[PDB]
Amino acid sequence: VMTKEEQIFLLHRAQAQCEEWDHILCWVAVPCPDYIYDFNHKGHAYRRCDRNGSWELVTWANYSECVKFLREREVFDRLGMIYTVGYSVSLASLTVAVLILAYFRRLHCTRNYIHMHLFLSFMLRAVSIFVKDAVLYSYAGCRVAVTFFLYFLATNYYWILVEGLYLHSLIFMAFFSEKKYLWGFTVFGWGLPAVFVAVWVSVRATLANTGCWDLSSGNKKWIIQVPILASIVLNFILFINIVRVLATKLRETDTRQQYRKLLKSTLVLMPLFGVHYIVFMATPYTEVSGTLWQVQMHYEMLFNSFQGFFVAIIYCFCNGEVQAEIKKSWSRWT
Amino acid sequence: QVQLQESGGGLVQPGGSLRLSCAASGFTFSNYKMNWVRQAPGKGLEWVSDISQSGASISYTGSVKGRFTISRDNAKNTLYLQMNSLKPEDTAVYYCARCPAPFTRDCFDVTSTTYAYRGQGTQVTVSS
Amino acid sequence: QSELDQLRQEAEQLKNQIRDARKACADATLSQITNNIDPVGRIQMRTRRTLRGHLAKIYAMHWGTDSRLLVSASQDGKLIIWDSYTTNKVHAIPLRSSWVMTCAYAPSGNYVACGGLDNICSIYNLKTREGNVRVSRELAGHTGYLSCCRFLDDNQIVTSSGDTTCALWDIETGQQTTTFTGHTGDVMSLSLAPDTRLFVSGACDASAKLWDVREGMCRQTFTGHESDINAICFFPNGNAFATGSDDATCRLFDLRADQELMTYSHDNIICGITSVSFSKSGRLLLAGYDDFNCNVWDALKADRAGVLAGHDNRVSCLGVTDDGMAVATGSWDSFLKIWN
Amino acid sequence: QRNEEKAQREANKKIEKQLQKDKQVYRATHRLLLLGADNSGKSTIVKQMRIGIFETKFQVDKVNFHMFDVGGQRDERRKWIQCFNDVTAIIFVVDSSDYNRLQEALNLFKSIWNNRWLRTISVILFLNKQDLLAEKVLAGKSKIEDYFPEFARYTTPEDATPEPGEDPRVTRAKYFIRDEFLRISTASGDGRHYCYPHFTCAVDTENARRIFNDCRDIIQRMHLRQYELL
Amino acid sequence: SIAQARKLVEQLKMEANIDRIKVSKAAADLMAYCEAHAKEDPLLTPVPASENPFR
Amino acid sequence: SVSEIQLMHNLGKHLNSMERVEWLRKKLQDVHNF
Repeated sequence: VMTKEEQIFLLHRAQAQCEEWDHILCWVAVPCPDYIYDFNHKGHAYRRCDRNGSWELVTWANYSECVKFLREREVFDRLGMIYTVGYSVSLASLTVAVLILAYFRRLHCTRNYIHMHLFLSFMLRAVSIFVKDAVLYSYAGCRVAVTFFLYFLATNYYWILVEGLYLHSLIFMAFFSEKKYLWGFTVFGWGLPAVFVAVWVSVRATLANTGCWDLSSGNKKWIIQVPILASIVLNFILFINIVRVLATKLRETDTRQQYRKLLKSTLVLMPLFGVHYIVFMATPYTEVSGTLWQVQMHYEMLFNSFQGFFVAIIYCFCNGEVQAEIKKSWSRWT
Repeated sequence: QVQLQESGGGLVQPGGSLRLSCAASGFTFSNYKMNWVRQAPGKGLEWVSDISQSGASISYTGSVKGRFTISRDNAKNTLYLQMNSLKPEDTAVYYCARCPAPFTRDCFDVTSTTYAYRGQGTQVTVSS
Repeated sequence: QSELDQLRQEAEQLKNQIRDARKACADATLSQITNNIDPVGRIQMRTRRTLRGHLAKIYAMHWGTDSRLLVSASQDGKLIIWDSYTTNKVHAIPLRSSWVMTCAYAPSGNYVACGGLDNICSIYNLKTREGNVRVSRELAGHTGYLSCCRFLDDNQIVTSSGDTTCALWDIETGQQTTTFTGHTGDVMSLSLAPDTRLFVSGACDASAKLWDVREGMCRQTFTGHESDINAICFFPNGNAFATGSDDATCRLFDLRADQELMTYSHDNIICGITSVSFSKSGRLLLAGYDDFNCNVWDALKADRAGVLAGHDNRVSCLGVTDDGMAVATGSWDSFLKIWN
Repeated sequence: QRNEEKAQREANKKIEKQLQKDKQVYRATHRLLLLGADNSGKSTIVKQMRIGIFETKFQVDKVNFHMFDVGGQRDERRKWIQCFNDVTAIIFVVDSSDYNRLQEALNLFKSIWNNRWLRTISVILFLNKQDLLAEKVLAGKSKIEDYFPEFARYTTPEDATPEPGEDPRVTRAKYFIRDEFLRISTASGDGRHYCYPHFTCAVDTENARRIFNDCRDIIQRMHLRQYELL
Repeated sequence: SIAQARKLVEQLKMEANIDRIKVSKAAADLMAYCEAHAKEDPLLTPVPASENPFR
Repeated sequence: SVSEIQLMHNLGKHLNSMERVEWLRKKLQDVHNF
């Protein structure tokens, strides 16, 4: 919360007031100065005054009470490693998926058009974290990396909603005019995230401008997460409806065999609908020391990283229709 | 030329037996599914039975089921219909129909009035 | 009874009296005669101008005599007259019957025809004094689906239907003039001779009949196929023709010899031929299989010179331009590609 | 001069505008092929949707259907049936009260289902003339066992819902007939196409909605098949 | 049947009376025509892009 | 809570820690040596 810059400013103000100054306080017991954030403020610093009216030399001073409040390094760096590998293969697999579904004219169905946008959306989320990592862990220079991270993260959590809405509209709308609302989806996938991201930049540039906008400012952090968390509950509701309907379709095509295919179809739908997030959606900012906090971050980073990898394998590599174009172009090329 | 000539057929007592031989020429007998169709007096052509290329898949019309036996011999290009029992209801002329396209399961128009790939046929008469 | 049996033997003895004459006139064979001819080798031909704009499957096409404009028909009631050089849709005629199975471009280019399950070969005038094109007239009178309707002159059109009859019409008054009967099966395709005094017709009875236009008689009948004949076309000189059937073979029959000269069969090929057209020289035969690709046959060696593999569905219609510049190829993927 | 080139290029643009408008209506209309036989009752089926080749135009919930009764042609089908390989569905009508010509319907069903071109088209099977079937079964003069020898070894399926106050002899007769078409359907069906059997009479206030409901189901399942969900 | 049979036997008359020639003298005609007209077919030999309207 | 954003915030606080810590660690060391 209190930046190093603010803490320097507070000491500088105290220095200008003093202008003996010992580099921390203007001088015997002196209450540990309020302007030093990390000091113990119920304690005193001590000096000794001579009978001769000179400060006692070795100048002798005792700040032991002030420093009363003055292990965690290995904890976060565990989380860093698990996703960097995960998002690496996610970027490697997805870049293949977009190029395969680029120059194949026969694969340009409006379904594969949403797949292009979701793959492209996972590109940005897989690189904007690397840019954020490079900028921060490796002054508007920094604030663009944070702001592009929030936008390229909101789009991936709305482009999963767009794709789940598209599959849900194909089923629950009787002969859904797919091409009529195709334009509306693409504006909602990319444009709607920018509505609140820009609003969050508005509220975090004119009211709480301190540092690189990388610290919580109370309710100001809900301008991004709440609208993202509205596409995790909504996508879970769509996934419940679609799995409900696919059960009905298998029921009226056998019982146990249909029950099986139902499980197989549900497992390949989980990556695309992103029903991973609903597990720890409700979790608020818990203490890092919490047992809950450690497990849900280890889960989340290990699953979001390969979510792009799982989607690319399921929906672009082990796809019957897509492999048909490769084998036809395999004959025409060899 | 695609020709189908049928043998057998004749007067027979009820509950007797008779064997019909259909000789094929001018095509590879081995590829086309065959058929037997009969036309009762003052009645449309009815499908009786069919046999696949390898003889594995055999069907019957139900009114004759398990009494008529159909077999084919790709070596001599000959199609058979072994009649075990002869109900008086099956008094009709028997044609040796051939499916139109070679390597397909579908067998359209074998019961058409004017089908091209159906033999002249032999009249099978059952009476006392 | 006895009278009917006499006619059966009398007619059958004529077949025995012809087949011996046919085998007698077989001293040599086309295969051994051309054993030493320099092979064509490999014919490689690549797509030049893919034509797009058909909603539904393309069922048939026809080239203009100017070798530049082609007309195509698709099962959505659209006759589009394409410009092959520039890929520009000159006309898009809306049809009363969404189900059309054939179309022909007049040699003068003034008219175009089409018919299908409507049982009528409609004629569309392209030189109407007003903006658009209309229906010139309806040639009603057939009973079956129109399978192929080619043009003799601006006022004579020859049509074949599913009722086993080829008909020659007169557009000026729209009454059928000459009716060709003799087929025992649905007629699928025609071919006009280069001299236009004859035309051969292939039906769904493995028999191709040569007809005389001015006389209305079938002077000769070619048998030797094993299944429905789906396409037929004369040799460029008009002294021979070739057929494609559902038994996945192509056969070239000689009019003067009266017997089949040579068959174009391959062990790998088990799909019916849908379209056949000779090259301009007659040295190549182009056959459009429903195995999703066309094969360019050496017309005097039965060797696959090449394959036109570029379609995502059944090859419907195939054609070659008069000058023999390029080969169009419609399909059921609604895309009409041009090869060269 | 290139003045003629401009005129051709703008005529192609004018053509393309009309083609786009015709594409919207073409995709918004479902085309159905209405098969059946001489006594099947396709004639009285089209009277419900009235509210050479013959087309019937009707809409259910503002969705246009085209139904084609191919009536002008001969008894040979093997070459005009290939035209309808793009239709949404085949409306197949069967006379359930004529057991002699019931086997003909089963053979026609088999040839349609296993056709190289129609192996992707679902069938909305209609067993018309259910009213005549009720009286014929209760008459007892005609026996199914006379035509179908396996009717003796057949029991009314557990998953069968008889009409209110219905004789159970009729229910066993109805569902044996139905199962005969479904027996063919499942023998070679690979999820590419599905059969939708229905029991209708000549006096129904329905079969517009039944087709609409079955058409929506056919359209639903192609989406899922594309998604590899089914 | 009798009516058509007397016509069909008549039909095969005209077919039986055609003047057949040996294919040695008939297959050579397609052999000879395919050689003379080979030079003018722009599929049997590739056509240069200048003369080709489609390239 | 989106975990990735939460963890951004958390590593922010974590830096705040060692960073501000070292700052004074140096400042009060100055003061003592003085």
